[PDB]
Amino acid sequence: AQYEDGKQYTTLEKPVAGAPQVLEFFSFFCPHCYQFEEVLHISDNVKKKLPEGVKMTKYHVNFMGGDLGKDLTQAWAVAMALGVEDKVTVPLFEGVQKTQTIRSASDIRDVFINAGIKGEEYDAAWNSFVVKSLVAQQEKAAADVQLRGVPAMFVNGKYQLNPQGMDTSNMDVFVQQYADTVKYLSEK
Repeated sequence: AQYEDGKQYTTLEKPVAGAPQVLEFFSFFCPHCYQFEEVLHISDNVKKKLPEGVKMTKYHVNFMGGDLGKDLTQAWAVAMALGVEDKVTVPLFEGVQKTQTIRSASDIRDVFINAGIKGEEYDAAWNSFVVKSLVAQQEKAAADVQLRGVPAMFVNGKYQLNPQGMDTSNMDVFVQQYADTVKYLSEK
């Protein structure tokens, strides 16, 4: 076939019931994730090729960056609760990997403040039980697929994108192949 299990994707031996339609996992410590966001804009290009009403979910993971990794998963939960993902994603990536100005939870907070989220509003969210459940959700979903690597994308809790098996001489061709694969898996 043109799309083969084990080539542009792999199949989970243990499919995940009730999983989000399109589920992406990343870490702000993850170098290919930085590329996926800043240079390739994967999420957005998948969205553009997805059908009628497909929700896209993106979660942060704990297994990179020790104590700051966990802070970042809580911060992403805040970002999700407040709906400010598109305002903090880039400065968090650059703060962790480019300028290396993020070294504590307080530095993460500074990113939100400078993006215009208010102190009170950040601190209340940070401490809210709604953000706690949201952190739980991120951990659960990663745990449901035994995730030991990022970036990762899962479709309908049954298929996992395999970018290693796609062409990388051309960045744009890579992204389109990636997105076309998500759409193929979507209609599977």
